[PDB]
Amino acid sequence: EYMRLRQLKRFRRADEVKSMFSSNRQKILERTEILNQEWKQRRIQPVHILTSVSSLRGTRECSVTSDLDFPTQVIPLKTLNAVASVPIMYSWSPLQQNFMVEDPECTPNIDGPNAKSVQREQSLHSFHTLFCRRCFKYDCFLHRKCNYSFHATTETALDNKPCGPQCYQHLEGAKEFAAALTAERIKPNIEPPENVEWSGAEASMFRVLIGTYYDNFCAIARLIGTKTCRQVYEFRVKESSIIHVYNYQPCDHPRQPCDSSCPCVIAQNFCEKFCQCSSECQNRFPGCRCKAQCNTKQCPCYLAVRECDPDLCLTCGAADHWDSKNVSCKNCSIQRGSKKHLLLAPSDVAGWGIFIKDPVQKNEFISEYCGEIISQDEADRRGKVYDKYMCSFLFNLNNDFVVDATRKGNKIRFANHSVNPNCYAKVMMVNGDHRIGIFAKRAIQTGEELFFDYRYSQAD
Amino acid sequence: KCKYSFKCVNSLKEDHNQPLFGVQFNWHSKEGDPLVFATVGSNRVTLYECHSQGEIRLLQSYVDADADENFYTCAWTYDSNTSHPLLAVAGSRGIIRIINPITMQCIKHYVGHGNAINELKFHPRDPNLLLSVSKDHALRLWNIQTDTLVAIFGGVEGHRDEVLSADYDLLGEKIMSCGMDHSLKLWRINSKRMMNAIKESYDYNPNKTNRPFISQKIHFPDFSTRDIHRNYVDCVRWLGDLILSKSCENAIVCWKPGKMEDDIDKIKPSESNVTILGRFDYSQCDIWYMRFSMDFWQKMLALGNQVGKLYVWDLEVEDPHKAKCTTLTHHKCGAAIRQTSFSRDSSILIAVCDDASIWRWDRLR
Amino acid sequence: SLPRPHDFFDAQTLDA
Amino acid sequence: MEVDSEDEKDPEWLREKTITQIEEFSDVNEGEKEVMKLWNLHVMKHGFIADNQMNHACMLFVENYGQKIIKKNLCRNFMLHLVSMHDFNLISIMSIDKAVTKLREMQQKLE
Ligand SMILES: [Zn+2]
Ligand SMILES: [Zn+2]
Ligand SMILES: [Zn+2]
Ligand SMILES: [Zn+2]
Ligand SMILES: [Zn+2]
Ligand SMILES: [Zn+2]
Ligand SMILES: [Zn+2]
Repeated sequence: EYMRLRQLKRFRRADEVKSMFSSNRQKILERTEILNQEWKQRRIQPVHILTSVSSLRGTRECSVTSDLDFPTQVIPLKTLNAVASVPIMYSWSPLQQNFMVEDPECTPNIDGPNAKSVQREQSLHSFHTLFCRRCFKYDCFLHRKCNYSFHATTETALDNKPCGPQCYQHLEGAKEFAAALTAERIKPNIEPPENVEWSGAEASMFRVLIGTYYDNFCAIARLIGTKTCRQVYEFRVKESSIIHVYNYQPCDHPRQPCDSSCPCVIAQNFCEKFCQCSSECQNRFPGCRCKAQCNTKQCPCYLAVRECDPDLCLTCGAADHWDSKNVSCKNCSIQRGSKKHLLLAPSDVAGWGIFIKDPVQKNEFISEYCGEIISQDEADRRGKVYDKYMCSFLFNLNNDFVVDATRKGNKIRFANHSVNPNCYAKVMMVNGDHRIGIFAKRAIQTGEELFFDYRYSQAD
Repeated sequence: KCKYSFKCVNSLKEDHNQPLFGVQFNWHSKEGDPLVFATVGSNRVTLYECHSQGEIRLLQSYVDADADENFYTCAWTYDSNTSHPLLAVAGSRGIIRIINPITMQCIKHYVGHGNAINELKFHPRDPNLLLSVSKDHALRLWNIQTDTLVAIFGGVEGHRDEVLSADYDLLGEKIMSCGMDHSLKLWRINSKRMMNAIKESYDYNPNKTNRPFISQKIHFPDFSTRDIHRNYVDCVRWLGDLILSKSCENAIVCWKPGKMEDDIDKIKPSESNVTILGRFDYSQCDIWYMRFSMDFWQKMLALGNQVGKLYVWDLEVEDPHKAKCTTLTHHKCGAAIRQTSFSRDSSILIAVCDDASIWRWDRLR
Repeated sequence: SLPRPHDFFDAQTLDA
Repeated sequence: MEVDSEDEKDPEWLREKTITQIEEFSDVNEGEKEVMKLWNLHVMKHGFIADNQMNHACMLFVENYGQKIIKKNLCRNFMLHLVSMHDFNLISIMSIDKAVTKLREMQQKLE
């Protein structure tokens, strides 16, 4: 019964393994034949293995006391020169922006011959589910939010006359029909329509484009394939006949003030451009109108420990000349990505140290302490793993965010410590995101080993 | 039961009296040239040459006790330009020293490892490619001919812990690397990028260009697995087209990648169900950092034991692993053998204990 | 503190 | 010591991981996966954070990838993706028209 079937399966498997072993044996037999042929292709210089000399330099000689009955052999110890060692470290992943480490199925594609019509949750389901308006990325790793979406789920003039070819509105008695149909969604089209086959892909594309464009017909005909505008009106008629500082989390609620009922208010944070609330929202941060350099406590962004959003602060300089060096506003250099070059050398205190090649003045950006975002609990586990070998790189960014740059960081992770540091750390919220910026405490001259007070961080 | 029968000839000792890890025979020596091998220990490496008629002798002994150094591997090789045998040694600090016993002078020293180098192996097609499984949670491929770091295997999804040892295929088509992260990922050298980088390093010169050598970091291996060995795996090999990896599970499991029918060379990178065939099982061999080695013809596979016993495996016969083979015992074997090595011809094999006390055997033939 | 970098003297010439 | 910055906005392993994650989707279409990978790789490699330049971002696709879109014949997927941003603001109808016209030359150039 079952035992017999198991025995038969075992016999078949044994035959299979024997057969594969034999076949690989034949292949490896040919390969080892050519290998031994290559081995016998060329000889080698006769290694006499002469017993060196008899104390050529008059140094210590070897004592090879053979355990078996043989005389002890003596050979001078030919000492070899030594080489400079190197402090220990592990491999690391280069990086320049933060990385949040994680802690009937669908419709067919219009591409290809196989296409149809499907508008259950409209025809736009794949490109609307995975999205991130902040970084413009599909299923991004920077903003690993809840992502409630899952499983890939206006006035204009009338186009009178037949624009190019025959237009829909130029047809005798159809514009008023379109107007009446639009009004009801809260002479006229009496002529019989044409009969042209419409494919599923064309139907879906026309439906989506009309839903997003509405009354316009010449343009939709231009962007569609064939699709005579009169036929467009015909389908339009027929379809109706058929039927403690946190990052700025955006809020979407049109015609709704943000006051005691908004997550931005609950977090004591201003609504940013990504927020979809009313343009006259109470919590909206007014763009500071600095003349330049945004480095005085005068600017509300500077006074409240914040950077400058290019959408709000226009004349401050945080938006103009995006593709350039650090902007005039000195409160937006973290977002721009411009920093100072750091070098690596054996530290004069212990281990390795980051040695800046250029001098940095008082309160100046040096580099961003990037890494991988992990929650406080994941920060605890990662820090324990790193401290297993007694070298931690954990740093605090926000209340519930911690940057750890052991497995993935930059050259700024090799920061030494003293009671009198030459540098200090200050976190600034850039474009609704928190990014640590390293600042020099005093006028640092060229090429010295840097410092940073560990007492500021969680790991002191 | 096997058709092999070895007999011991003679032994010797060392001046330093320290554990000996790296040991191989000079398989590159052809007929006529007397057989030689090498052994390590403390900061003083020792060579030897034992003739026939049960006699042993010593030829050289190099000490490097200027610092608190230590030796781990004694990978054998040769230089094509000079046709002289070479012996590369590394460990402790992590400097790859290439001794030249003929001239008794150092040749090359290599720096760049984050910790002690644990294993060394050479490419069958190119004698200038030495694989260093460094302890800095990575593995490295050096090109001795041009003195460059050809490829740095490891990254986002590679060598979460220290890589102990990595072997080569029968023709070196694919590379597997046992490690301390329970990983047995097969960092294949079959991609076109690896061949292009090897050619570039062949025609590369650090003096010619100001920029450093553009190494290739293989963050993602072409195949990986974490469930074959419950603990960390220290030894790996390529029994034909199958895998001869070994861990602290006192068995060298002979498994194959993928299913029972799919080709290994065409296995998809996303495969997650390998199949096991058989394993050579023994006892009292639960210590770590030990190396095993077969012969040139793969018919004799040997592994050392800490008690002192020696094993030789007959794999030229048909079918997967079976039978019981033969166990070799020595009259003066009390310590732990760290590496066993046959000769190219099935006549001579020597085991080395943790006192640099080589015991050489000679087969009846 | 950082130990002595390396004894450049006496590495090999002590015996000579 | 000249530059040797060894800092990169889009490292190679980042691109490989993005490609793997895109191609590892379970409920996406082949053309959808291709265009999604293209856009995600473009965004990671360019690091666009400016909101207004997001509109200009829709133009950047034409600047470099036009030959690839012509060869792969991914006009419909690109048009659908380009349409699928008005729900989150940014761009406009004029930008959609400009991008469609710009790509239309490539397909017509092949035609
Ligand atoms: Zn995002
Ligand atoms: Zn709100
Ligand atoms: Zn608001
Ligand atoms: Zn808001
Ligand atoms: Zn400003
Ligand atoms: Zn300001
Ligand atoms: Zn401002």
